[PDB]
Amino acid sequence: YSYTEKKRIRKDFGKRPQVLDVPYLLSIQLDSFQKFIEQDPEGQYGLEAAFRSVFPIQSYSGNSELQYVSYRLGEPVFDVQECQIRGVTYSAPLRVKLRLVIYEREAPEGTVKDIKEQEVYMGEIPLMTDNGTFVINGTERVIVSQLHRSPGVFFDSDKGKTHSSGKVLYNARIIPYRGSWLDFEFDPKDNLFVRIDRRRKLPATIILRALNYTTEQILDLFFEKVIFEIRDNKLQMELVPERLRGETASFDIEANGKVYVEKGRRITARHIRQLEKDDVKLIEVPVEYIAGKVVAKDYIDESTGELICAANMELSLDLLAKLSQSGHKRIETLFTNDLDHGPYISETLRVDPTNDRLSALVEIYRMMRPGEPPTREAAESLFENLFFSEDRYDLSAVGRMKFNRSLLREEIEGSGILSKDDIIDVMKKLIDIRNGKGEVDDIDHLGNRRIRSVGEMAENQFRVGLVRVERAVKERLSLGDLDTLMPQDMINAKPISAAVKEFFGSSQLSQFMVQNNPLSEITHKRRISALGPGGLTRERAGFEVRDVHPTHYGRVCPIETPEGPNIGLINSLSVYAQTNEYGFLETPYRKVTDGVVTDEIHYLSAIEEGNYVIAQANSNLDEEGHFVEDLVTCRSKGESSLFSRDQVDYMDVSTQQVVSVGASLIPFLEHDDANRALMGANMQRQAVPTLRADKPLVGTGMERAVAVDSGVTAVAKRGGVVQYVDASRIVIKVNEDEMYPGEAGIDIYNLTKYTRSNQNTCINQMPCVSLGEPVERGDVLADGPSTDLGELALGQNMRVAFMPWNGYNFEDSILVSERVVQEDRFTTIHIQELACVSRDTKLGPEEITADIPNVGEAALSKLDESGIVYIGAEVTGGDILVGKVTPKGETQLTPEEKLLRAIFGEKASDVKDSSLRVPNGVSGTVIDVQVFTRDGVEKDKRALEIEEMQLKQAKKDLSEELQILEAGLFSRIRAVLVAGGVEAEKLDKLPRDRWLELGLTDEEKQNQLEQLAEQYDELKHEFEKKLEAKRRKITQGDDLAPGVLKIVKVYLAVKRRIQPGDKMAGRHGNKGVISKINPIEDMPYDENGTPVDIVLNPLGVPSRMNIGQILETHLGMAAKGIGDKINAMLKQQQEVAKLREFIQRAYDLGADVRQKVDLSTFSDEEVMRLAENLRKGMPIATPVFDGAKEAEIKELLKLGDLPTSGQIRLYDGRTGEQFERPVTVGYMYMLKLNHLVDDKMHARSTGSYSLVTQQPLGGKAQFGGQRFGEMEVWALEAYGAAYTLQEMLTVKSDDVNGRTKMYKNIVDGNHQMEPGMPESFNVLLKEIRSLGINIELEDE
Amino acid sequence: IETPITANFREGLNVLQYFISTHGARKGLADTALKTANSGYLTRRLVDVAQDLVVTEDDCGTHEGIMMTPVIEGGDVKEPLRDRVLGRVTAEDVLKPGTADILVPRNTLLHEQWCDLLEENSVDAVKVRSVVSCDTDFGVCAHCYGRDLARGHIINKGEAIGVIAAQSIGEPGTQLTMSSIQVKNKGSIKLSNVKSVVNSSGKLVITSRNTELKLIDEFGRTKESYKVPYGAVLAKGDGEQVAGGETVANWDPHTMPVITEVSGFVRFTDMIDGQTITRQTDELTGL
Amino acid sequence: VPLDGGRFATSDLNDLYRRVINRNNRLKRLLDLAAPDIIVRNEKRMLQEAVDALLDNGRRGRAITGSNKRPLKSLADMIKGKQGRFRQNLLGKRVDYSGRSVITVGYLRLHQCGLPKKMALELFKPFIYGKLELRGLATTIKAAKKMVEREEAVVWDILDEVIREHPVLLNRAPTLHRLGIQAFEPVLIEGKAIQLHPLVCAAYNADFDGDQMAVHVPLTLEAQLEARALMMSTNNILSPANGEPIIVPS
Amino acid sequence: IGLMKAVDKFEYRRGYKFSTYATWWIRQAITRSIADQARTIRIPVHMIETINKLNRISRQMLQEMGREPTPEELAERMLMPEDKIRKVLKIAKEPISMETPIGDDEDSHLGDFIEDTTLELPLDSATTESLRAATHDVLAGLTAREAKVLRMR
Repeated sequence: YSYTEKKRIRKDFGKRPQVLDVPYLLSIQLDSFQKFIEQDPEGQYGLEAAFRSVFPIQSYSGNSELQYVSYRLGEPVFDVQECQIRGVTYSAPLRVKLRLVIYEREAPEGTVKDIKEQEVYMGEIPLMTDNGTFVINGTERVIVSQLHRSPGVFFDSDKGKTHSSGKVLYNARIIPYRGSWLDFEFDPKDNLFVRIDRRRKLPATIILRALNYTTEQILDLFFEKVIFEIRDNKLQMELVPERLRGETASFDIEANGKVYVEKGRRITARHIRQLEKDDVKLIEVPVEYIAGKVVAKDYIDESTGELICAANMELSLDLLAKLSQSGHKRIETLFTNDLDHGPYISETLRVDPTNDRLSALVEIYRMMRPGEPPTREAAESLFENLFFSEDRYDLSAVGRMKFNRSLLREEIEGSGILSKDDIIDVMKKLIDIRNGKGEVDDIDHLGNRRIRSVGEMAENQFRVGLVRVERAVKERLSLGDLDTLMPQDMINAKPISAAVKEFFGSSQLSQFMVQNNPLSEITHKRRISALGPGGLTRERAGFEVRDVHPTHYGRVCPIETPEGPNIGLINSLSVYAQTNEYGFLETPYRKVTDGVVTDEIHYLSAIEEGNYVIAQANSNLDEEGHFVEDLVTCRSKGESSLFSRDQVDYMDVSTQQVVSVGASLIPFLEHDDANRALMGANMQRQAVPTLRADKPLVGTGMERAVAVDSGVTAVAKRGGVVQYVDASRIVIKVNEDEMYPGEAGIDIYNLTKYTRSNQNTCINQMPCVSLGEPVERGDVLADGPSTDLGELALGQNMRVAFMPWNGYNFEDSILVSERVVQEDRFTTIHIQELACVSRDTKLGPEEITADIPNVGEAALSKLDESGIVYIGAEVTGGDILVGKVTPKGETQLTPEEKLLRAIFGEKASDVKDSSLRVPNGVSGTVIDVQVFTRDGVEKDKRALEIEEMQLKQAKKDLSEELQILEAGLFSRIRAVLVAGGVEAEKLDKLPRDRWLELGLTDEEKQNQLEQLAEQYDELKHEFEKKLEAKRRKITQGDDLAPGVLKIVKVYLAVKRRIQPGDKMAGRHGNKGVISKINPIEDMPYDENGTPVDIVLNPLGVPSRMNIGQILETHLGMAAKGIGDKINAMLKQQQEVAKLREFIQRAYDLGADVRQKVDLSTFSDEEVMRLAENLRKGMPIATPVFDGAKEAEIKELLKLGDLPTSGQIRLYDGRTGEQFERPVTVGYMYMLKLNHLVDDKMHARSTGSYSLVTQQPLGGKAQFGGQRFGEMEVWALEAYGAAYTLQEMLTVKSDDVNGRTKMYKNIVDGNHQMEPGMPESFNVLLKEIRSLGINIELEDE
Repeated sequence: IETPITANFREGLNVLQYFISTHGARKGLADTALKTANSGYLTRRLVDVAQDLVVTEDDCGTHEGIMMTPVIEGGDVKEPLRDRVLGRVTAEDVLKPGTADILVPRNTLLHEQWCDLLEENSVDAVKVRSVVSCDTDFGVCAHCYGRDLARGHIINKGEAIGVIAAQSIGEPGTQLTMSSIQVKNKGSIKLSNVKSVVNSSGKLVITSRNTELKLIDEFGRTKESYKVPYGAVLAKGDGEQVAGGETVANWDPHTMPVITEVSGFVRFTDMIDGQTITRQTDELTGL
Repeated sequence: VPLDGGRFATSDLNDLYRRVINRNNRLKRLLDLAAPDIIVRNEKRMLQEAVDALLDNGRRGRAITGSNKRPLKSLADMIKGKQGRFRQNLLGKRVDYSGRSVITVGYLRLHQCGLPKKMALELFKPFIYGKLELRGLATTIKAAKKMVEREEAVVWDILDEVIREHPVLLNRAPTLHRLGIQAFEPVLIEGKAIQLHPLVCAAYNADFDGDQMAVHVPLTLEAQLEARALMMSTNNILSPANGEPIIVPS
Repeated sequence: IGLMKAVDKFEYRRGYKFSTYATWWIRQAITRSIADQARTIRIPVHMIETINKLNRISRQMLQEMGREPTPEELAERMLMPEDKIRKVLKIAKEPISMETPIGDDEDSHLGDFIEDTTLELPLDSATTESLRAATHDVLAGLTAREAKVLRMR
């Protein structure tokens, strides 16, 4: 156990031992980007591959070329913190060194005439943070992996498309990584057709003949030969015995001396067996049997050299006579069969109108580019560019591998270009499938789907940028100078950076990263989507791509997915899922060797999982021997059955490997319906962190994993002893065994305090360690936003009673306490940012000042002389955070207001109030203000004071870093003088300055002294430069959008308590809304007096079928009972030994629980600390499918002196009498969901109106009205309320002079209606009238 | 799947059992998330045609309307005449089984009392006034519609009936995502539109397809209806008082006979071998 | 129209009109230049295509795209389909005097709904202005606006009697049938959520699991009378589909 | 159009090929067309020439320094006051659309987020009516001569 494990041990009910630990959760992103970052001179992955795919590039004349040499990523100019502060993308410059080679036509091989070596800069590459996310324009953002159909060849079929016949129309499909697509299709008439890029079907002989293929050789490749012989009197036919497959013998089949099958009789296998026995091959055949066959070769007579019968022609009796008289005994004919070898290709030649390669190319050109006349060379150029050009076609390594594997080829490597052999083999395979041999594959099979991660799309966009560059370099080299041309001035970095910026931020797959919880972080970064470029759409996707394929087992969880229209399109990979080098999901397994389950781990893809049989993790191992039962449940070929011990080949690594991380956090999952488990897992990601995290009493055991893998906590890199902590800083003196001999070896952990989230929630880290206590490597130091001692803690846990209470939990409503409100168990902090921008209007620049017209000094009390609210000033809705004044244009004065001006004499100056105000209903305290100002414009005194505060902070932290670094560097700076003689009488006595002037000796100490002097010179000159750079950077002008002068950012912290209306949910899909707040004395209490603080409807359990909440409630009751007994015996302090004995008895309760925690190794202080930590109630771990049975719960409740049944009698808080029946009450882990009530509260009497159609806007943000849809219009006209409809259509939204007078006469207390013509109809009239068709109104 | 989920939620499920159940869970969830879009489209299409249906008159004075009959067909009665005519208006002087006993002067509101009076008698066919038969131009009349269902009284003029009709039949769209004859109860074996004929065994056989089997109780109303195809064999005659549990009609579901209604010599006429027929003999029976 | 950041925004109709009149002027210039017949024919065909795209972009040939590589919408694209004026702006319309909030349970009577007090002053705000002017409490309407902005006790003392006997509609999207819209007599509650009588939940097909509710206030006497006489939940007892009641306890 | 304008300007006696002379005129015609047209808000040829020079100069600076060109640092290449550079950068705004899909699906265009800042609020109209009534009555409360002189003044 680690040292901080001793401080709180979570009891585990897992039975089966854990063999493989859960992997790092963010590896899918980190490794994918690492492949995009590192340099592989021999490997083809990332930037190297992208450059070598384009480079070298040559000019049109070949007189010059560019040679890529090397590339390097520069140091990022801005760190992530200042990138987020200043709203700039966190990126690093790309520097690439390339070469110039110049060729001259005067010399045949004048290669070396002029060379140019220089380093050119192009593009900005965004970086990946340590936590596996991106910062784009100062906003946190992640790129989710894409699941798309893999490149290669796939075959499909049709099920009832042709209703006339009902046949199955097989088709082949070639989809490269990039380039045009090729499809092969059948017809109901059994003819082969091709399609390029979903164009009109074209006969397949066209694509055959485009490859310089004659009819003879096409027929030879796609068919067999039938031997025809004439012995000057009759027709001799060479028979292959394996050719008469139960057809009808047209003629009387005979042999040398025997006759076997009579005319019009079937041929059974006995005749073929006998033919194989006697071995007779030559058989005489009649003319009637011969006509109807097609020839396989053109024939001419040598007498005159003219054609007799062209190939692919069905010969007749007269043709036979002509061939006989012409002296052609050797005749060859195609082998046609109705069962095994169909004449599909022969029919296709029949339909073919073309005759030679030129005609085929012309037809291809006409199909691809209709209207444009074909050309002798354009046709061949286009055909070559379709599939036989590297630039315009690529299958990629994965595509080539899948192509070869589907073609049953032994080669794995290959070329990304298509060959004649490839197309011919695909066609032969399709023809075989049509005949019956072979089987059409499955489209949504996980072996045919590929995972594309962020590095891959990044490299694709970089390739697009390089293509854009080449488009201009091709002409620049051809037309440019030959000697004075430097490569730098002829390249452009705008297209590459533009493409990469569009992908990073404007693409569909990159979206704002959810930051409500660490769990939301993990489940968003470990996300697989089937949308984006090259993927489906929610409208297009059908059903097959939504349902759970049997191959998802262990790769993609079937529980966690959105419930909306994209239920099947967004998934999340399982806990142990990984990715091939090709991009295919695989899952770990344990090999079985002759009934012995070895611990070595193997990773199998989806295509390899079906070959072996895999024993599930429900099997029991008899001490590394064999299984318990002779017959063991397994799965093979996508189906489950029972197999013996010897048949088993593989074993599931863990029972946790099917569900994802988010769905694994649910305790007692196996007792929950899948429908409710799905919604519970989805709602778990919407929890909101509380003021103080509360550990879940009933957990799963992977909270410790998700919290440290999320990166929101401060984990100790190197073990040591804590030396000094604050609420903001933690320092550790690393132990001597991790001290590198060159540096101080003292670490700094700078915590991040209250910071705005992407969802306006607080992020802070609080130190969970104390002064002077040991720490280990990989150990947590500061708890995250929603973590407790390194364990993820999404919500809180409190008493809950399942009983209907006066209808206040009528339909999934929640009844909540006043006590829970008093102790702030659900109070949350929200951080909001408000921006005030000052621009230079043509009427004059805007100014920020405290001088504001017609505003009382009371509203200005919270502003300084500069017009900015002070830090920490409590502010309510409607106040002025920053006073902004805009110049006012000329205003028209009506007679009455100018009369008023004359009466009172006041004059309105060139001023207009546009100051930033707190939005209504929002109250909080200003925690931070940030001012950015343009370079050149003078800074206000508030900006100056912020600047000097930042300067002093930078100086102080740089100096504090100096003291920390040197306090450890002295272990080398001082010790070198100590080497070769200890002078503690005079060395330590003198100050550190008087240590280089010690006793003189030989030259070795002189060399040491000069090296130390150089080191001190470094120390002197490495640290004033950085202080100067920081000082320059703070005072440097800030680049802003053109037209603005200064921007003021104000951060507001809102503390939000719980109210009737907030969404409360559990971990099992049982959500609800707070109905009423109950006084503490008003709720049910037990005989001990403790009142339950949550009351839940029992009726929501059975119909909803989420039983896991009952088991969780019983575990919560048991755990809190154990904690209560521990706390009761701790308040009296009987003995440390007595506490140790009781804890030890409570830690070994399961029948065969995995862990054996022994307290004899604990010290007295260690035991007391552990008892203190779980004084509030010992926490219990329950894996997803290895949880505690009811027997363990009963034993634990017996240990805690609690009823076995799990229910107790409660007394009503109002009348005070015992309820008729016992009521189940326990502790359940509630969650505070992001669906607040004040964020959804809205109302609008009269506000803004849209511009084109004069209707009210929509949305709470812009103070919009509610949408009265067409369904509600239908409802009103069904009621018959014509007047309500009339006002809802005219005076509410679109009567410009109607709504104003309705306002006026409502104020005058007269609710009279004055209809009008809606403006939305006038715009329609003007629009139709402007379309060219008259529209009028027939007045009386 | 042949292997069932032998376990339950109290005992928990295996990993395999959970994975198997997830198939159906996802199927149902996707069907729910998908087909209600089509349901909403159907509701919009329905409400589009029925815009102009507003009751305009009280009584168009039309001629006869439409017949009404219970749903006794198929099997047991699902909805009787009691609720299929509740709220309608008659079109003729419908009369009780006793002759010349008239309860309605060609139009009345069939509220509960009239339903009780009708079910007390043995009436099984009543002709009520329907919307399709209404002669009102540009709308319908109140009497051709019937009493309102939200109120219970005769619908008053001006109420838009098309919109409520479309809404009512489009609302449940979401919820609806997915050889021998044996008599069941005592009754009279009644054949309607029957071309009766006697077989060789003296029983009754059928030679038509437009005939239906009816079960008539002692009151006279038909209780059960069954279908008898052409060329079937019946073990009982017409108008036989028998109880349930007897196989009355027998017919081969595969063999369809061409049974001749008359008796006489059968000589092979107009079948010449080799041109229209083939000579094939049974290898076991010889007939 | 100008945007806040000094930018601009315009409909694609401006693009289409610029294109058609540019090509029309070029054709007019070409005609007086006695240009070769092939160039004049090309320009006439270009004018035909430009007007064709203006009237209906993706109908005859390839759809003309803008600077964002998306097809420019014609003036026939914005009167047809789901997003056109007919369905998005004529049949279904945004409305005024309305609000939204989460739905919670009620002790309430069948003809009452729990309306948050914070929403009530906003929804009826002109009514408080008028009533408070009539009481003579504030000299001018702007003074009354100041009072309702300060939330003095007088504004609540006016509200409790402004709302009384003034029915308010409640809407729960989707409104499958006629019962999705009902009128309730408001009662003022300290809170943030709409309190709904449990007996009408079955008709609304609403559960208290986070569902929203749209609230509408009828204005004129005819509208209030219609809400009281036809839309009141007391009037809606039997479903229009068939005679069985719809207030069955769930 | 440029080719037609160049055909008559060309003479064979110059001893040059037609392409050399026609290229200049074609380039001028195309550049003028892109100048006048191709923008919702037309900009004179002078100022688009200046913005093209700025784009070229910024590319040249970014090639060497690798950082964005500071406007104060652009004065050295442009040899003109840094206020002119800011004025030039001001008008680089290009109208986007009214139907840019601001949201994630085809349900929220930019046109629905645009407020009509030209309508007086109904409260303002009510205040105007009340002020008119107050002035009417208070003038009715004076002498007739004074009332009529104030109204007619």
